[PDB]
Amino acid sequence: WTGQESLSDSDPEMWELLQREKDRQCRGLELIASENFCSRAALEALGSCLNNKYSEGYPGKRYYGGAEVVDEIELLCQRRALEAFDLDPAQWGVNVQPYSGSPANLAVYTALLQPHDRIMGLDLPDGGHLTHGYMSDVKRISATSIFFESMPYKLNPKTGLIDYNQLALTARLFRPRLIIAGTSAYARLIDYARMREVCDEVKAHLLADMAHISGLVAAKVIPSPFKHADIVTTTTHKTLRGARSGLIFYRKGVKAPKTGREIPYTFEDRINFAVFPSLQGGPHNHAIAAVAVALKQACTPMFREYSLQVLKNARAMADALLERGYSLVSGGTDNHLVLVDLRPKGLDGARAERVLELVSITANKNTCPGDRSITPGGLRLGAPALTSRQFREDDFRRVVDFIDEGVNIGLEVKSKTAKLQDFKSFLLKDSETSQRLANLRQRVEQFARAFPMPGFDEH
Amino acid sequence: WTGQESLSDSDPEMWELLQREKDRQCRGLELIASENFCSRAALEALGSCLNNKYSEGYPGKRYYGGAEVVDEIELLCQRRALEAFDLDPAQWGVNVQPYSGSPANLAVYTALLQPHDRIMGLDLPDGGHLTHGYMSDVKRISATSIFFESMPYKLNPKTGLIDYNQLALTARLFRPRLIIAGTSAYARLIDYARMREVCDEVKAHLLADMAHISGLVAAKVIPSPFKHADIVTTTTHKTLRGARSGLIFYRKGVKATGEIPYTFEDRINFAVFPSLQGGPHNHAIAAVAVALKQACTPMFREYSLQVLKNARAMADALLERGYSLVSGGTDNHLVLVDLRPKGLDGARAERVLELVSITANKNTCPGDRITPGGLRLGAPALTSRQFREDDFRRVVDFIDEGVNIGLEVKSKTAKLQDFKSFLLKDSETSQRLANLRQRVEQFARAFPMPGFDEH
Amino acid sequence: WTGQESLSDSDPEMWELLQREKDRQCRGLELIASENFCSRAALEALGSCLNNKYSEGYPGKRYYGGAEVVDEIELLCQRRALEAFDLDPAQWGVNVQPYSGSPANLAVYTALLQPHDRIMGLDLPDGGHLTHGYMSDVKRISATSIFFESMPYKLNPKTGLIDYNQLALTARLFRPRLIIAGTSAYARLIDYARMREVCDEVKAHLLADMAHISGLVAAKVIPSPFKHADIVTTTTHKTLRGARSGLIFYRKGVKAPKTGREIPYTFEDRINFAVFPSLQGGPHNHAIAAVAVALKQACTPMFREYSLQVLKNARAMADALLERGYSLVSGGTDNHLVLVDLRPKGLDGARAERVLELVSITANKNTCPGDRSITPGGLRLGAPALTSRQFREDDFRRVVDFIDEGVNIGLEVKSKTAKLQDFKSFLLKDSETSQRLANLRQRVEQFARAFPMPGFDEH
Amino acid sequence: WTGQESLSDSDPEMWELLQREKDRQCRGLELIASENFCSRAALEALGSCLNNKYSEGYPGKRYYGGAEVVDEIELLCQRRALEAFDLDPAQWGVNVQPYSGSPANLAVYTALLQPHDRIMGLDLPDGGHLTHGYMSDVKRISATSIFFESMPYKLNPKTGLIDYNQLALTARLFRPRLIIAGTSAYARLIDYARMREVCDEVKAHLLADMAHISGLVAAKVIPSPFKHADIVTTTTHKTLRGARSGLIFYRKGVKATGEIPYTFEDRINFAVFPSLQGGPHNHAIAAVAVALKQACTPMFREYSLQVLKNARAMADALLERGYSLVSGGTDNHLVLVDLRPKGLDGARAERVLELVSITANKNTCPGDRITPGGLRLGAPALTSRQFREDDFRRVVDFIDEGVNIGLEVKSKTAKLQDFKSFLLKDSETSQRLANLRQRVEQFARAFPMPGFDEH
Ligand SMILES: Nc1nc2ccn(CCCCc3ccc(C(=O)O)c(F)c3)c2c(=O)[nH]1
Ligand SMILES: Nc1nc2ccn(CCCCc3ccc(C(=O)O)c(F)c3)c2c(=O)[nH]1
Ligand SMILES: Cc1ncc(COP(=O)(O)O)c(CNCC(=O)O)c1O
Ligand SMILES: Cc1ncc(COP(=O)(O)O)c(CNCC(=O)O)c1O
Ligand SMILES: Cc1ncc(COP(=O)(O)O)c(CNCC(=O)O)c1O
Ligand SMILES: Cc1ncc(COP(=O)(O)O)c(CNCC(=O)O)c1O
Repeated sequence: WTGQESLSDSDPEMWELLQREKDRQCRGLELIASENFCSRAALEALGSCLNNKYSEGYPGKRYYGGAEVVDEIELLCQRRALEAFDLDPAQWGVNVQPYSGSPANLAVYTALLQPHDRIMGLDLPDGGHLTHGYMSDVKRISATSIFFESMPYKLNPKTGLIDYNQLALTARLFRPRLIIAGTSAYARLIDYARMREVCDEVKAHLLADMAHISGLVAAKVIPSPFKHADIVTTTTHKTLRGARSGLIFYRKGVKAPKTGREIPYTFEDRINFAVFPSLQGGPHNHAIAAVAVALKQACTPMFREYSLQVLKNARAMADALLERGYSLVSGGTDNHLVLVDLRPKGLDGARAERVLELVSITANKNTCPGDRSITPGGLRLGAPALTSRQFREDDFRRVVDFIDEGVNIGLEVKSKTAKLQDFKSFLLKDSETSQRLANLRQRVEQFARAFPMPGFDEH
Repeated sequence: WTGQESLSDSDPEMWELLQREKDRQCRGLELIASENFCSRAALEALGSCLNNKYSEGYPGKRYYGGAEVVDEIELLCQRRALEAFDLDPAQWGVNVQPYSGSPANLAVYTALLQPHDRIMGLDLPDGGHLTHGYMSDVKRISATSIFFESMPYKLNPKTGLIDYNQLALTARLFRPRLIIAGTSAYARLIDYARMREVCDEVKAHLLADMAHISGLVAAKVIPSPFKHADIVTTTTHKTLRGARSGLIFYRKGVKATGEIPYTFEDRINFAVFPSLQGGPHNHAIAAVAVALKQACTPMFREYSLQVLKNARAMADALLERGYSLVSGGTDNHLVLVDLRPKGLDGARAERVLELVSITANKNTCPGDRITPGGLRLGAPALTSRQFREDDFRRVVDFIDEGVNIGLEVKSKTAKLQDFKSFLLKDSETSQRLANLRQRVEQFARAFPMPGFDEH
Repeated sequence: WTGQESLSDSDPEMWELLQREKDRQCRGLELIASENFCSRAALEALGSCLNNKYSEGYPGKRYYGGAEVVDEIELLCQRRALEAFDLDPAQWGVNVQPYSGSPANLAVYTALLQPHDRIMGLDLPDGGHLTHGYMSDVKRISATSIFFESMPYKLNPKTGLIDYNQLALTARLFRPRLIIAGTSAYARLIDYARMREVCDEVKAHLLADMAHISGLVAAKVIPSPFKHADIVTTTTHKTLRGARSGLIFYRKGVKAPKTGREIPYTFEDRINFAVFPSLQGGPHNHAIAAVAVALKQACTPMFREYSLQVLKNARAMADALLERGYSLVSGGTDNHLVLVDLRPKGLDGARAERVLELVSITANKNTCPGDRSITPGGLRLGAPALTSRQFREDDFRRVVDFIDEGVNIGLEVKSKTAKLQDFKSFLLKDSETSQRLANLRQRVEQFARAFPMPGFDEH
Repeated sequence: WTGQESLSDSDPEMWELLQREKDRQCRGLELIASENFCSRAALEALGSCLNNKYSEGYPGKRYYGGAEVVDEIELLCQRRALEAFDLDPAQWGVNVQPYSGSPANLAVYTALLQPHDRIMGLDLPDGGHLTHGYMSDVKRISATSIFFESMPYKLNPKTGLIDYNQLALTARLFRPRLIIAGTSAYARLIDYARMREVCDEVKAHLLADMAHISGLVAAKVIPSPFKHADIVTTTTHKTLRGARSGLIFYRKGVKATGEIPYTFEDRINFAVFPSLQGGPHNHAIAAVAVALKQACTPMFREYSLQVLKNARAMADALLERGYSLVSGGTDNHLVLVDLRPKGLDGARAERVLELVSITANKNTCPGDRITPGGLRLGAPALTSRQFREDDFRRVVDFIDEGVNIGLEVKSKTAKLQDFKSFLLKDSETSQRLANLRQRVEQFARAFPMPGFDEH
């Protein structure tokens, strides 16, 4: 035994699963707005010897020795991160050690806030993420709501865009220490200048979690939150199309004074201390390297053309079913995802997702503003995944037809069934649907296989 | 742009940095006790298309859809995790989603304890890890000391072993809700039975963090903490020789008028997600599953047996050459060397050994508060390169030459950065270290290296 | 030395101060809404041998011995408390050990809530009290806001009455565990049925702090909060006209169930444990006795006539200066105090209070809804103090004339000065005012001395 | 209705209850160590018109108006408070607004510590007070254990004294921010210097809670904790013989490149008001000021001297009659009697002594966890009734008869409530206790009683 044996020779039971997952990725259509297909150059670094190196600390200030090479890789990842988002290395710094998106936000809270300090984020059913501070009415769900006190800001159930009105008044009542301007299911843009002026009034930190729109900000397509926020966290996958990791961007340098006083930003040393030694242990240098590869790809003109494509098909998604029997919350989209309101078409979110999944269309249910209730009303459909397969507008309008067909299968089964347990049932029971779904899935798998796919060929 | 371009073509700047680290690992003597060389089979899974799948939730209980095979992969990782440690699936469950060892420990605290509940682990300078609750006398350092109240227990400096007596004394006063049994720098076997009795007396959960000794535990070469702990966490690298990830083993079934069940499973799984983490790193979960099957093989038992032999051979070689060992020797994978009787501190030795491609780390000795005067040396990394007992005896020879080089420089320097700069500016000390480094690399390059050939 | 020597014989320096304070009490007019003049029967018990007894615990469940007599005094205080507010001793219990009003509320929070649990109270500048959870924008002021997380509910700056609208929406955002329906500077009534229905929606405890309107609820004049709240705290002075102490009323017995289930209230054992042994030590049995005396006086027809008088002069206060050059927030009063808005008369709160004090009219500045800012706009004027001196409507309309004269002295000095340091200055500097105030104070002291005064004659 | 009616006329039900307690105090032997008989002069101030004045704030810094003389009264109480303890007004300030001793301690924690900061006091069964942080093994009992994290230090059971060594050992591990020096049941003098060194080492505030010994400290008959503590709290009753209220003494001026000042004054005063309390009990503040001037007199020094003599006379009388004393004897105002060697527990003795008008309280002995087997007896209450050494020797005689009555009943009963009921139902034990009670009351009534005659 040497450890250099191939995976296909040593673990065939596993190797069959990697290929089965790779096949299904190429089999169907990925419409989850948070998913994407990583490049072979990044995964080549992800599965490298950099997994073997323990490099606790930071470049130049390690605790072990022998970090000569990983120090240059971390510094290059930092330079490529500041370059990808057009940041002066004197006005901004970046921490590339967060294991994923969730640890990145928890590190920002630990660095700048005390336990049980106040936090305001967009609620989870209103398009927010768990790590933005989510409690139900029974249990504290996210750990961000256990170690800190979180009050959600909602948004106008008629506008579809976040209620910067109600956020302003309640920020003066709740008196938060930090407000998160980030979204997980929101098809429009964020007024970060509005978010900064409410934060400056109640004196709260404005943290931007551009996790979903990271690649779009990098390609300078949509307005960048770095002009208004002081701290920016993000995912390294999603639109950035990299390995699973996180990044914490923080403002650095002099912020502002009598006739003689320099008043510097204090984010850097606190943020870096929260990541290590407070929260995380040994960095995942293989992930940091894979992120640096994906960040370099984000500085290229290819990535701007890819980013400019995720919107035009997001609009093509919005136009294709607005010109069908569907309405969209907020009234379309200005980013990468569409929030199709299946309520005015007599459908629910849990209904369509199970149907679309069985025909190899991966989606997820979303709670639209006028949804009520487990059976939400709306679906979450994204662009960046198929756009990385060289999908164009005509290709996305055809998927909408594949979706519309799947919806009208569910809408036909729903009127022939009752509850959700009977609906998700009859999707696999009724023989009239047992091969109507198979006939569809057949047409859907052949349409999807013909497109290219980033990464390795067989895994 | 297809996204299928190779790394050497697409990003030549990063491809070379990859190969530079590969050469550094192949040419150096990796003695960091927490480092190992992951197999190529696992790395193939680590850098696969499983990075692309968002599967928030658990097998069968996924929030989204399309996780058909990812559910099979995570379930396979769990089955191999319990098999690797001879665990009854009816008495033990495992969470395979912790991003690393530090998240695994934070998930256990968030699941079982309320904020500011009390935690007891071995003090960091005494051999405990950061995530076992560590505060300095000036600052709360570990987040385990911010969200929870930690009080450390200490070694008996006379013997270098854990002071199980003083732990029992202070646990009755501190009344902790959870006590951590697990070390980062400890050459001896933890008395898990004694820890269990202390936890039973003060009504505390016993958490075993076997991150450093997990591979040894899986190979049944040292006593298993599963026979005494309710919760067991571990890293998946180190002696398990896998990708970087975490595991949380917990008790299941009935604990003990009349059926008091265990209440760990769903609290632990809820703390991992949705409380603390987001999407699981399915590529890491798969690479861990590949490593876990390797841990069930007879090959891994003989390797773990060799790790113990190599550590003792390294320990015996140091003793015969006039070195002091904390706690007198070792019973696991690492060796704690006390360099104070030889005349050099761990800081100076760590820098000298690093410049000759020998990677160790300074280690606090019982007594010092002070610059560290010890050194922690591990066997599992080089043992994966087919090192044997005679090879580690030769490693101690290279270490002994490095110590005396640092000894002669200390006599020619005052402050520590005068010492560090003297190893670079001074022309002799430069070439004297260049000859030792070359002899070290020629000796290390000859041994095989797990993983890919080029990166 | 025996300890039985008189105070006038053993401590003449002190004895002179007791008489000086007694003289000034009879000298001037007490218009502080929270103050009152205690009866001689209560103070006789307040300065008794009951100060010597340590009786930690509760009747029947003491920790020491020899509590045979104080147990009957505590039980009688409990019976007289439930009788004074017409409570079924099966539906309500009372804890008579709170040292004062502030400890009473802190005990309720400790009993029912966890540290950093959420609390909603009326803000201090909006008429609330400190113990209702008051933070500034720099420091956490009240300890209730340090050990618990408090978000204030404000009230319509045009209505004058608490904004049950904004309280309802923010209670669904803040998700509090307990909401306090109590006031310190609020001239109108509280819709406790509105307060209960918002508490039932967000599932929060409704605590009523009737500290200011305790005597009015006891005399069954104004609506009682005990019909809507589960926990009621109060002061034993203020309108109850007793010694300084506090009381915690809690609901007791079965609250509600399948076909067989009794679901009891759990307030009693928690509330009693928070008072002792959690927060307080040895009870002040001399205060408990003095409270029981004052509570028995509250069950009498005399107290209803006294209570019915505190409002008619509160209205007479409201009418007298509404029919002068003054406006009142909320538009008058329905309880015992008036909140005179001195803004539309060109006056401030800090201006009039210092002027009225120097002529022996004790008042306090209050922040009216349209006040801005240290120099608030409005004054807090109460009835129960002088009403206990057998004051009637014609007597209160004359004080308003004494007030109006004092205001027009300040309004004349304010136009002759500038800031507050110069205003409070020229009140004692200008000789035209140095005896205009002395001539007034002379007429004010003779008008006030002629009225009776509860308590001892000389101290 | 004028409000000037007497209590005997207005409320005859309460007036009689007042006189019933007065007779119980005059006829009983008050041995509760924390009880004293307040003078009539102070009670006149306690039940005065100062109950009517709301003066939220501090002298000169009042939020309202009309506190002209109340400011003079509070300032006079402060001047007498520092004079009573020989304190330089430039080095010490005092807050006279704490409603009692428990609020005084909570105000110190709220002022100096953040929520969940760490507190160390002597354990309750070992002689510490509730407000020094007390949790059982099942529940946080004291609010000082809810808003802050308390860990107790313990007596050395071999000697009955505070284990200053183990306190130093556990303070280094627990790292408390404030350590409390002060007891409720402790017959010996606290080593405030040793407490100070432990606090200086772990960077903790030393809080001295002298509630039980304040009168002795004021009379300079025992060492003053002000020579070693930064914060000193006390009740105003007990040995100070005043009304029920609290005091917080704190350091002022300069504490120690170059003028590091003390930072207690405004933090302490802010915690009292507006943080914790509302309107001060000016009637209590005045009654306290009357008592504080009494504490500065030569009369109070001779009374405090007699308190020590009476406690030793009580202690010696118990020893000669075959009783055991925790820590061998006493150096202050109380005596801790161990009744386990005699064959009776404190619970049974406390009930028997109560039925014969002898008021003591059961007290845990070092070792027991168990029903208490000891008894705490205090001297300051009866010493205020002009009791002398021979009178306390007679008190021990009455106690000795009560113990043997309880001993014979224990031999005729099984459970504890069988014992308690036997003292009431059984006709002999009833009349045997009636004869002792009558002899106790005839002996006690003869001594003078401070306060009013009738109430
Ligand atoms: N025994 C043991 N050894 C090692 C070697 C690496 N690590 C974790 C990395 C050390 C980080 C650190 C160490 C000490 C301090 C301090 O402030 O003194 C600190 F602020 C941060 C450990 C460990 O956690 N424990
Ligand atoms: N040494 C000392 N003696 C006395 C005598 C009275 N008090 C305070 C009243 C005791 C309340 C108490 C005591 C014990 C427990 C327990 O749970 O064991 C409890 F839940 C409540 C004290 C004191 O605080 N300390
Ligand atoms: C016992 C123990 N537990 C948890 C962790 C955290 O695991 P990650 O670093 O993978 O998060 C470590 C890291 N090991 C520290 C060392 O090198 O000694 C550890 O040694
Ligand atoms: C806005 C946002 N922020 C943070 C995270 C956390 O990232 P990790 O799960 O990699 O830790 C997510 C994941 N969101 C998943 C989804 O929307 O489907 C996210 O959408
Ligand atoms: C040392 C000490 N500190 C504070 C307090 C609290 O004081 P109040 O009870 O006045 O709040 C007490 C009460 N004494 C308890 C006993 O009888 O032993 C005490 O003994
Ligand atoms: C509504 C209310 N509640 C509680 C308290 C506290 O009571 P003590 O101060 O007796 O603890 C006050 C005192 N309020 C004083 C004022 O309004 O002037 C109050 O007005």
